[PDB]
Amino acid sequence: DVIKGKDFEITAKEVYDFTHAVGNNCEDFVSRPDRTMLAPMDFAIVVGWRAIIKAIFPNTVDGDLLKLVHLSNGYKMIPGAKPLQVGDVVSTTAVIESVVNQPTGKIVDVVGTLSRNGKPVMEVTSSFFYRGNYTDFENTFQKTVEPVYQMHIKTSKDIAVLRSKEWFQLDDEDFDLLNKTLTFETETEVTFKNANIFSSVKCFGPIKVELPTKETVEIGIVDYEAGASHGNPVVDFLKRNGSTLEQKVNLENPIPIAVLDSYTPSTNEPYARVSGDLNPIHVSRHFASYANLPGTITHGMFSSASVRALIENWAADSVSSRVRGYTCQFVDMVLPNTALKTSIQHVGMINGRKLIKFETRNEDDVVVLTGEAEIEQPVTTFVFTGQGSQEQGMGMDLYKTSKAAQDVWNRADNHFKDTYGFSILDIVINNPVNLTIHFGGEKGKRIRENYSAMIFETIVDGKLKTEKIFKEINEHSTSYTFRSEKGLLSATQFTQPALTLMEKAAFEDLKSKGLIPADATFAGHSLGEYAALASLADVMSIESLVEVVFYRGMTMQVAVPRDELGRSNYGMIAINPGRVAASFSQEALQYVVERVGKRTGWLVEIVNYNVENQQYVAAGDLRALDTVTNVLNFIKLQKIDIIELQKSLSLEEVEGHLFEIIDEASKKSAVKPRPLKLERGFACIPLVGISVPFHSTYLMNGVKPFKSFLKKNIIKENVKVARLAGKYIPNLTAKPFQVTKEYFQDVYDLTGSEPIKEIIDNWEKYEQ
Amino acid sequence: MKPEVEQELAHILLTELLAYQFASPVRWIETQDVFLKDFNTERVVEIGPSPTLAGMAQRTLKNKYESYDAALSLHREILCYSKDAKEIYYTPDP
Repeated sequence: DVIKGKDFEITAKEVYDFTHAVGNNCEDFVSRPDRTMLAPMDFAIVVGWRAIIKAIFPNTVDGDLLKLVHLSNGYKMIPGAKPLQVGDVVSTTAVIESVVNQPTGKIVDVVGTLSRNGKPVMEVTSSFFYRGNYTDFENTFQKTVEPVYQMHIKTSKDIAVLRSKEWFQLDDEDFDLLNKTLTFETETEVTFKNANIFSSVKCFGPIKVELPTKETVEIGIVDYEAGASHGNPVVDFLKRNGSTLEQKVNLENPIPIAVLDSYTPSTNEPYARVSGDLNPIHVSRHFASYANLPGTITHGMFSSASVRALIENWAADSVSSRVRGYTCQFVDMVLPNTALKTSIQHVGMINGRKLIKFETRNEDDVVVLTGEAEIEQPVTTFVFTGQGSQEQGMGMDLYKTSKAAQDVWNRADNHFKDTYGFSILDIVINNPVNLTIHFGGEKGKRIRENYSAMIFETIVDGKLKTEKIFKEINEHSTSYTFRSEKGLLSATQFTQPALTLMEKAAFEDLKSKGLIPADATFAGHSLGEYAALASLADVMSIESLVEVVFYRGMTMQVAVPRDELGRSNYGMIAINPGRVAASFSQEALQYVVERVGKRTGWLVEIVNYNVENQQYVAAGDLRALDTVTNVLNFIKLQKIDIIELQKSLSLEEVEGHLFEIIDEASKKSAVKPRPLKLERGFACIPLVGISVPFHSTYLMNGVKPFKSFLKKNIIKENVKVARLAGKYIPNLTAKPFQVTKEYFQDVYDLTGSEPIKEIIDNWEKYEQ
Repeated sequence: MKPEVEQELAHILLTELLAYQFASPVRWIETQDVFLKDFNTERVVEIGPSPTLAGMAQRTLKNKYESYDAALSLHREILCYSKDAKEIYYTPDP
């Protein structure tokens, strides 16, 4: 029967007393202004103590309670649950998980559950050992809750193996089990007969399926019922064929965090008083001798709390929320005023949570306390680089060593070969100057159909023309050659896939090492944006990703008209508004480029908002970029402000005074030939290697065919809203991704798209 | 909202967010002022072949977060994967 403990409220005074008592001086446990003061993790056992311990009392759990060893004590912060605060009413439940007649003694496993505001908050496991010769097997039992085992049914042999099992019983017997993800949430009770065999084994629990909407739906039950058994075949089978939802992955080597010398107090009466544990043996010497102990032993729970206060210091960086689990197996009894020496070691990872394996010895170098604790990393965001330096053989150092990296690159390089008849790996590795793609054979034709499926839209004299990328590649084409000056990794359409793969491979390695939290917020700069979504959301496969970013690269390459030499009359400039003047604001830059763009009539726009009044990138007609660099070289030398003078002196005149400086800029800029060389001004660095003014309004036209390409590749059945919602930060809005009418409206304002305008109008149709 | 519908609407939104990604300036300053203070992120991991967005986060923090970070007393670790791989992997030398 579930034991219910009385409603314990956490008060500020109780916490101060407890924190002082254990030696936990965590800033989180000090009452500051405009800062709720958190309750310690350890404090948990206090609340539970009345309920938990009451579990070992009942008549059929007969034993000598002077000779009662506390074997181990663990806490497990339930996922999503905030750590305890002051003024929180914490209801406690408890259950006997296991009671087992081990040869030497009886082991009683108690599972406490803490509930704050109706929901469960944390689980407190406590193992107690009655030293004695028990044989009450009929009274022993073990109502374990098994870890949820997840099995991916990839083949049709798995199906025949599953269906052979009598315990496996679907509600619908003809349910299609191919390419599914079944989670077995079993609850295994065992009543014993002897010390080494069972009497009644009863595993059972629902078997869900993951839908395309990432919501699990029950499709059957485990219905295992056995008599005289030597094990559970259901958990045996699941272990051999399934995963645990999260994997413990060790590091290459353990990391010695620190060596810290704890001190047991002379008396246990302060800790006993605050913890409501008044076990005579801990305080009175006469009990200690009659219990055959070597003295009033320091509290075991104190020994834990006086260590968990150091892991929270050193591993968790004096942050409380970061600690989720904490176990401790009290090996040897410890005396008052012992020089306990803790040896802290980071060991590995599980789902982006650190694992810290520590052991504590006394002055004798005898193992006294051992345990482990899983500490969340600092709240981490990911930022993915856009196009940049594409040095030859980027990610190859990782690609040779890492397996994950091998698996990413390979999968991409296979798809590229099969689809577009080249090897990205080769292109990254040796950077070929020219690469020929031969369309010979049935494979060769399919590759030529893949290359003749590419089209872009451009403005032609105020008319939208859906021209053909690779116009020369027709039915009568046998070969087509990409031609670079120095190397094809320099060409955008291999640059963008190459970099995106390197990122994806790096991130995938991090996942293999288990260093990626499940809540990390991800934002990508320009191209990188796609790598993020592939890496954090799995929205695209590797095959879909590379195919997209290739099409992106080629769409950007032919977006603008080029001459026979392959040079456009567009470029990019990297403006530093701090180099021109300290007085020069971001809004002054926005004013200057607006006025040049409007009067001159030439396209010019700020396309990257990089650093506040230190780095901006402006794209457009390289003549207009010559006007603004010559304006910001003029403005610095004349030391003239537009934002001071627009208010302090005259209204509208500063527009008309800039206008006449644009005349001297645009008259010299228009002179130079159409393949001009832009000169490095004061506050303007010409972006070499780039000719296309992307992120501008020039590419409005190119969206339509590109927006169709993503719909073919990006399938809605792979869009997991939970994984995106509140984490993804698009460069379009610069707002945490949320599926609201506000967001849609804001996207429709920035991008005049009819397929969101209809959704905004029909918002209430989608609500119900 | 129903998952089967939310899924569709998120899909359609994302599609447009990526299609028009190069159709609008990169609002990175505003992104930096969303993940630094609106998330209070203590660890920025840059994935790439050179530290560029790690230099930019460090310039943003120096420029307008040397008074906010002291007011909350939070430490920020701007770590690029190319350069600062060791502590991200937790792989130091003796």
